[PDB]
Amino acid sequence: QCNEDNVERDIQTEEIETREVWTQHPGESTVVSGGTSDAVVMPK
Amino acid sequence: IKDPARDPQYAENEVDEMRIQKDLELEQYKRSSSKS
Repeated sequence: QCNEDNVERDIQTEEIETREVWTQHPGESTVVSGGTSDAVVMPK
Repeated sequence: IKDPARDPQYAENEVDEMRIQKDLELEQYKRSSSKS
């Protein structure tokens, strides 16, 4: 048999991880956020 | 005897700030909601 072997292969690329993000130039202190300890006040 | 009154003592800014600190720290420790 001339075709002594016929090696099959499967190939799969990986996926790309993406996220949705907000931004806005005019606004509040927290510009954008992804879609109660309050220890933040204590230092002042 | 613990004398929490602290009567034979005086200060104006030290005691005012201490009162402020007491309240702010006590509330902060409650908010931590520790399960301990």
